[PDB]
Amino acid sequence: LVHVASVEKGRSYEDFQKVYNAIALKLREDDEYDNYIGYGPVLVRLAWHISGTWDKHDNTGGSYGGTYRFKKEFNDPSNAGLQNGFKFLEPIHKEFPWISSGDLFSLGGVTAVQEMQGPKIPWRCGRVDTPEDTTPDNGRLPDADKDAGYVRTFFQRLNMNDREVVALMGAHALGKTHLKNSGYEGGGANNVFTNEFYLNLLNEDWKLEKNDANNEQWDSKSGYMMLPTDYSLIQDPKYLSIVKEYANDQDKFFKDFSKAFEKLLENGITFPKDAPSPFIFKTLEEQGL
Ligand code: HEM
Repeated sequence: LVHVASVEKGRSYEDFQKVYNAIALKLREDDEYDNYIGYGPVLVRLAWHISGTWDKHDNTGGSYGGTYRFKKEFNDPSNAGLQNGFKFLEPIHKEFPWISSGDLFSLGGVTAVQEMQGPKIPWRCGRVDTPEDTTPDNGRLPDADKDAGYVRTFFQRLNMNDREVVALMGAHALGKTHLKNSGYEGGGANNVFTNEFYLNLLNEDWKLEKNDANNEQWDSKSGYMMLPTDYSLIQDPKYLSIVKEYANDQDKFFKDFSKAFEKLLENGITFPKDAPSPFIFKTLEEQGL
Protein backbone atom coordinates (compact mmCIF):
# COMPACT_ATOMS: atom_id res chain seq x y z
CA LEU A 1 0.00 0.00 0.00
CA VAL A 2 1.13 3.58 -0.43
CA HIS A 3 0.04 6.08 2.24
CA VAL A 4 0.87 9.63 1.21
CA ALA A 5 0.92 12.22 3.97
CA SER A 6 -1.70 14.94 3.29
CA VAL A 7 -1.54 18.09 5.42
CA GLU A 8 -4.87 18.85 7.13
CA LYS A 9 -6.23 21.63 4.94
CA GLY A 10 -4.57 24.99 5.53
CA ARG A 11 -2.88 23.92 8.78
CA SER A 12 0.63 24.86 9.81
CA TYR A 13 3.02 24.67 12.75
CA GLU A 14 0.97 27.03 14.94
CA ASP A 15 -2.12 24.83 14.61
CA PHE A 16 -0.25 21.75 15.80
CA GLN A 17 1.49 23.66 18.58
CA LYS A 18 -2.01 24.53 19.82
CA VAL A 19 -2.94 20.84 19.86
CA TYR A 20 0.37 20.01 21.61
CA ASN A 21 -0.41 22.68 24.21
CA ALA A 22 -3.94 21.39 24.83
CA ILE A 23 -2.57 17.86 25.36
CA ALA A 24 0.23 19.18 27.58
CA LEU A 25 -2.09 21.32 29.70
CA LYS A 26 -4.43 18.36 30.21
CA LEU A 27 -1.43 16.20 31.17
CA ARG A 28 -0.64 18.75 33.86
CA GLU A 29 -4.29 18.98 34.96
CA ASP A 30 -5.12 15.28 35.20
CA ASP A 31 -2.32 14.49 37.65
CA GLU A 32 -4.11 11.87 39.78
CA TYR A 33 -4.42 9.20 37.09
CA ASP A 34 -2.98 5.73 37.95
CA ASN A 35 -1.79 6.59 41.45
CA TYR A 36 -0.37 10.00 40.45
CA ILE A 37 1.67 8.75 37.54
CA GLY A 38 -0.53 10.88 35.27
CA TYR A 39 -1.34 10.12 31.62
CA GLY A 40 2.16 10.60 30.18
CA PRO A 41 3.26 6.99 30.05
CA VAL A 42 -0.05 5.63 28.74
CA LEU A 43 0.07 8.21 25.89
CA VAL A 44 3.56 6.99 24.99
CA ARG A 45 2.37 3.39 25.02
CA LEU A 46 -0.65 4.32 22.86
CA ALA A 47 1.56 6.07 20.23
CA TRP A 48 3.76 2.97 20.12
CA HIS A 49 0.92 0.48 19.85
CA ILE A 50 -0.89 2.33 17.06
CA SER A 51 2.48 2.38 15.23
CA GLY A 52 3.75 -1.08 16.15
CA THR A 53 1.14 -2.86 14.07
CA TRP A 54 3.10 -1.90 10.96
CA ASP A 55 4.41 -4.61 8.65
CA LYS A 56 7.21 -3.43 6.37
CA HIS A 57 6.47 -6.27 3.95
CA ASP A 58 3.13 -5.01 2.73
CA ASN A 59 2.75 -1.66 4.52
CA THR A 60 -0.32 -2.79 6.44
CA GLY A 61 -0.90 -1.43 9.93
CA GLY A 62 1.07 1.58 11.14
CA SER A 63 0.01 4.98 12.49
CA TYR A 64 -1.20 6.47 9.20
CA GLY A 65 -4.82 5.30 9.14
CA GLY A 66 -5.79 6.00 12.78
CA THR A 67 -7.34 2.54 12.91
CA TYR A 68 -7.11 2.20 16.70
CA ARG A 69 -10.44 4.02 16.70
CA PHE A 70 -12.13 0.85 15.37
CA LYS A 71 -13.33 -1.89 17.74
CA LYS A 72 -11.14 -4.68 16.38
CA GLU A 73 -7.93 -2.81 17.24
CA PHE A 74 -9.30 -0.96 20.27
CA ASN A 75 -10.23 -4.41 21.68
CA ASP A 76 -6.89 -6.10 20.90
CA PRO A 77 -5.87 -7.84 24.12
CA SER A 78 -2.38 -6.34 23.54
CA ASN A 79 -4.00 -2.91 23.85
CA ALA A 80 -5.69 -3.46 27.21
CA GLY A 81 -5.39 -0.27 29.27
CA LEU A 82 -4.92 2.00 26.25
CA GLN A 83 -8.58 2.96 26.36
CA ASN A 84 -7.54 5.37 29.10
CA GLY A 85 -5.23 7.17 26.64
CA PHE A 86 -7.97 7.28 24.07
CA LYS A 87 -10.43 8.74 26.58
CA PHE A 88 -7.85 11.35 27.57
CA LEU A 89 -7.46 12.43 23.93
CA GLU A 90 -11.21 12.51 23.15
CA PRO A 91 -11.87 16.02 24.39
CA ILE A 92 -8.74 17.17 22.54
CA HIS A 93 -10.11 15.66 19.34
CA LYS A 94 -13.39 17.45 19.96
CA GLU A 95 -11.66 20.81 20.41
CA PHE A 96 -9.60 20.25 17.25
CA PRO A 97 -11.85 18.11 15.05
CA TRP A 98 -9.69 18.86 12.02
CA ILE A 99 -6.77 16.75 13.18
CA SER A 100 -6.64 13.16 11.89
CA SER A 101 -6.76 10.29 14.37
CA GLY A 102 -3.27 9.04 13.55
CA ASP A 103 -1.89 12.55 13.89
CA LEU A 104 -3.59 12.95 17.26
CA PHE A 105 -2.46 9.57 18.68
CA SER A 106 1.13 10.05 17.51
CA LEU A 107 1.28 13.67 18.66
CA GLY A 108 -0.02 12.55 22.09
CA GLY A 109 3.07 10.36 22.38
CA VAL A 110 5.45 13.14 21.30
CA THR A 111 3.77 15.57 23.68
CA ALA A 112 4.00 13.13 26.59
CA VAL A 113 7.69 12.36 26.02
CA GLN A 114 8.58 16.08 25.86
CA GLU A 115 6.42 17.13 28.76
CA MET A 116 8.03 14.37 30.85
CA GLN A 117 11.41 16.09 30.21
CA GLY A 118 12.37 13.70 27.42
CA PRO A 119 14.17 14.62 24.19
CA LYS A 120 12.53 16.75 21.54
CA ILE A 121 10.84 14.43 19.01
CA PRO A 122 10.41 16.04 15.57
CA TRP A 123 6.92 15.25 14.37
CA ARG A 124 5.28 15.41 10.95
CA CYS A 125 1.63 15.84 10.18
CA GLY A 126 -0.51 14.39 7.43
CA ARG A 127 -1.74 10.97 8.54
CA VAL A 128 -5.19 10.41 7.04
CA ASP A 129 -8.01 8.38 8.60
CA THR A 130 -8.67 5.18 6.64
CA PRO A 131 -11.78 2.93 6.64
CA GLU A 132 -12.62 0.17 9.10
CA ASP A 133 -11.57 -2.60 6.70
CA THR A 134 -7.98 -1.30 6.84
CA THR A 135 -7.69 -2.12 10.55
CA PRO A 136 -4.90 -4.69 11.14
CA ASP A 137 -5.85 -7.98 12.84
CA ASN A 138 -4.83 -8.54 16.45
CA GLY A 139 -1.52 -10.24 17.19
CA ARG A 140 1.02 -7.89 15.60
CA LEU A 141 2.22 -6.43 18.90
CA PRO A 142 4.97 -8.22 20.85
CA ASP A 143 4.74 -10.79 23.66
CA ALA A 144 6.66 -10.01 26.88
CA ASP A 145 7.41 -13.61 27.88
CA LYS A 146 10.13 -14.06 25.29
CA ASP A 147 13.91 -13.93 24.81
CA ALA A 148 16.34 -11.71 22.93
CA GLY A 149 16.07 -13.69 19.68
CA TYR A 150 12.34 -13.12 19.69
CA VAL A 151 12.78 -9.40 20.33
CA ARG A 152 15.33 -9.05 17.55
CA THR A 153 13.23 -10.94 15.00
CA PHE A 154 10.04 -9.19 16.05
CA PHE A 155 11.49 -5.74 15.50
CA GLN A 156 12.84 -6.61 12.04
CA ARG A 157 9.18 -6.40 10.91
CA LEU A 158 9.22 -2.73 11.99
CA ASN A 159 12.57 -2.19 10.27
CA MET A 160 14.36 -1.53 13.59
CA ASN A 161 17.95 -2.67 14.23
CA ASP A 162 19.61 -3.57 17.54
CA ARG A 163 20.37 0.03 18.52
CA GLU A 164 16.88 1.18 17.65
CA VAL A 165 15.30 -1.65 19.67
CA VAL A 166 17.47 -0.95 22.73
CA ALA A 167 16.77 2.82 22.49
CA LEU A 168 13.02 2.36 22.11
CA MET A 169 12.87 0.00 25.06
CA GLY A 170 14.21 2.79 27.31
CA ALA A 171 10.58 3.99 27.38
CA HIS A 172 10.11 1.26 29.95
CA ALA A 173 11.53 3.65 32.47
CA LEU A 174 8.02 5.16 32.35
CA GLY A 175 4.82 4.10 34.11
CA LYS A 176 4.13 0.50 35.16
CA THR A 177 2.54 -2.79 34.27
CA HIS A 178 -0.91 -3.61 35.61
CA LEU A 179 -1.80 -7.20 36.37
CA LYS A 180 -5.32 -6.84 34.91
CA ASN A 181 -3.99 -5.45 31.62
CA SER A 182 -1.04 -7.67 30.80
CA GLY A 183 -0.53 -10.26 33.55
CA TYR A 184 2.57 -8.42 34.84
CA GLU A 185 2.66 -6.90 38.30
CA GLY A 186 4.00 -3.42 38.74
CA GLY A 187 4.68 -1.44 41.88
CA GLY A 188 6.42 1.91 41.95
CA ALA A 189 6.59 3.99 38.83
CA ASN A 190 8.07 7.11 37.35
CA ASN A 191 6.79 9.80 35.01
CA VAL A 192 10.06 11.53 34.18
CA PHE A 193 11.84 10.49 31.00
CA THR A 194 15.43 9.48 31.79
CA ASN A 195 17.88 6.70 30.95
CA GLU A 196 17.15 4.96 34.24
CA PHE A 197 15.83 1.80 32.53
CA TYR A 198 19.40 0.98 31.53
CA LEU A 199 20.89 1.90 34.90
CA ASN A 200 18.34 -0.33 36.66
CA LEU A 201 19.01 -3.23 34.28
CA LEU A 202 22.74 -3.09 35.09
CA ASN A 203 22.69 -2.10 38.73
CA GLU A 204 19.77 -3.90 40.39
CA ASP A 205 19.93 -7.41 41.85
CA TRP A 206 17.26 -9.10 39.74
CA LYS A 207 15.41 -12.21 40.98
CA LEU A 208 13.27 -14.33 38.64
CA GLU A 209 9.91 -14.58 40.38
CA LYS A 210 6.35 -15.65 39.66
CA ASN A 211 3.70 -13.02 39.98
CA ASP A 212 0.07 -13.41 41.06
CA ALA A 213 -0.97 -14.22 37.51
CA ASN A 214 1.49 -17.13 37.46
CA ASN A 215 3.81 -15.36 34.99
CA GLU A 216 7.53 -14.92 35.44
CA GLN A 217 9.09 -11.51 35.79
CA TRP A 218 12.34 -10.12 37.15
CA ASP A 219 12.04 -8.28 40.47
CA SER A 220 14.46 -6.41 42.71
CA LYS A 221 14.34 -5.84 46.45
CA SER A 222 14.10 -2.12 45.66
CA GLY A 223 10.66 -2.79 44.23
CA TYR A 224 11.75 -2.53 40.55
CA MET A 225 10.60 -4.98 37.87
CA MET A 226 11.56 -6.01 34.38
CA LEU A 227 9.68 -8.06 31.79
CA PRO A 228 11.47 -11.11 30.41
CA THR A 229 11.89 -9.21 27.16
CA ASP A 230 13.46 -6.26 29.11
CA TYR A 231 15.86 -8.57 30.87
CA SER A 232 16.78 -10.15 27.50
CA LEU A 233 18.64 -6.90 26.70
CA ILE A 234 21.32 -7.85 29.24
CA GLN A 235 21.29 -11.57 28.41
CA ASP A 236 22.22 -11.01 24.75
CA PRO A 237 25.79 -9.71 24.34
CA LYS A 238 24.96 -7.32 21.46
CA TYR A 239 22.06 -5.76 23.31
CA LEU A 240 24.13 -5.60 26.51
CA SER A 241 26.81 -3.42 24.91
CA ILE A 242 24.16 -0.92 23.86
CA VAL A 243 22.47 -0.97 27.27
CA LYS A 244 25.82 -0.06 28.79
CA GLU A 245 26.28 2.72 26.28
CA TYR A 246 22.92 4.30 27.14
CA ALA A 247 23.47 3.81 30.87
CA ASN A 248 26.62 5.88 30.56
CA ASP A 249 25.44 8.62 28.19
CA GLN A 250 22.10 10.33 28.76
CA ASP A 251 22.49 12.63 25.77
CA LYS A 252 23.26 9.77 23.38
CA PHE A 253 20.22 7.87 24.65
CA PHE A 254 18.03 10.96 24.16
CA LYS A 255 19.28 11.52 20.62
CA ASP A 256 18.88 7.88 19.64
CA PHE A 257 15.47 7.55 21.25
CA SER A 258 14.24 10.67 19.44
CA LYS A 259 15.31 9.30 16.02
CA ALA A 260 13.90 5.83 16.66
CA PHE A 261 10.61 7.07 18.12
CA GLU A 262 10.02 9.45 15.22
CA LYS A 263 10.88 6.65 12.80
CA LEU A 264 8.44 4.30 14.58
CA LEU A 265 5.68 6.92 14.37
CA GLU A 266 6.39 7.55 10.67
CA ASN A 267 6.84 4.02 9.39
CA GLY A 268 4.56 3.33 6.41
CA ILE A 269 4.11 7.00 5.47
CA THR A 270 5.38 8.54 2.23
CA PHE A 271 6.08 12.26 2.67
CA PRO A 272 5.92 14.29 -0.55
CA LYS A 273 9.11 16.16 -1.42
CA ASP A 274 7.33 19.46 -0.80
CA ALA A 275 5.77 18.36 2.50
CA PRO A 276 6.52 20.69 5.41
CA SER A 277 9.65 19.97 7.41
CA PRO A 278 9.15 18.10 10.66
CA PHE A 279 7.83 20.34 13.48
CA ILE A 280 9.73 20.65 16.78
CA PHE A 281 7.17 21.76 19.37
CA LYS A 282 8.05 23.95 22.31
CA THR A 283 7.19 22.55 25.72
CA LEU A 284 4.80 24.41 27.99
CA GLU A 285 7.82 25.32 30.09
CA GLU A 286 9.64 26.83 27.08
CA GLN A 287 6.55 28.90 26.29
CA GLY A 288 6.12 30.13 29.86
CA LEU A 289 2.71 28.43 29.96
C1 HEM B 1 9.47 -6.19 23.25
C2 HEM B 1 8.74 -5.04 23.12
C3 HEM B 1 7.74 -4.62 24.21
C4 HEM B 1 7.00 -5.38 25.01
C5 HEM B 1 6.95 -6.92 25.07
C6 HEM B 1 6.23 -4.51 25.86
C7 HEM B 1 5.33 -4.91 26.82
C8 HEM B 1 4.69 -4.04 27.69
C9 HEM B 1 3.80 -4.44 28.75
C10 HEM B 1 3.43 -5.90 29.06
C11 HEM B 1 3.39 -3.34 29.39
C12 HEM B 1 2.41 -3.26 30.58
C13 HEM B 1 1.01 -2.93 30.06
C14 HEM B 1 0.08 -2.88 31.26
O1 HEM B 1 0.05 -3.90 31.99
O2 HEM B 1 -0.59 -1.82 31.49
C15 HEM B 1 4.00 -2.21 28.75
C16 HEM B 1 3.83 -0.90 29.15
C17 HEM B 1 4.43 0.18 28.56
N1 HEM B 1 5.14 0.20 27.37
FE1 HEM B 1 5.97 -1.51 26.51
N2 HEM B 1 6.51 -3.20 25.51
C18 HEM B 1 7.45 -3.23 24.50
C19 HEM B 1 8.01 -2.14 23.85
C20 HEM B 1 7.71 -0.80 24.08
C21 HEM B 1 8.11 0.33 23.26
C22 HEM B 1 8.92 0.24 21.96
C23 HEM B 1 7.63 1.45 23.85
C24 HEM B 1 7.73 2.91 23.38
C25 HEM B 1 8.83 3.43 22.82
C26 HEM B 1 6.92 1.06 25.04
C27 HEM B 1 6.29 1.89 25.95
C28 HEM B 1 5.59 1.48 27.06
C29 HEM B 1 5.16 2.35 28.12
C30 HEM B 1 5.42 3.87 28.23
C31 HEM B 1 4.39 1.51 29.09
C32 HEM B 1 3.74 1.95 30.40
C33 HEM B 1 2.31 2.41 30.10
C34 HEM B 1 1.61 2.76 31.38
O3 HEM B 1 2.27 2.98 32.43
O4 HEM B 1 0.35 2.83 31.36
N3 HEM B 1 6.95 -0.31 25.13
N4 HEM B 1 4.79 -2.65 27.72
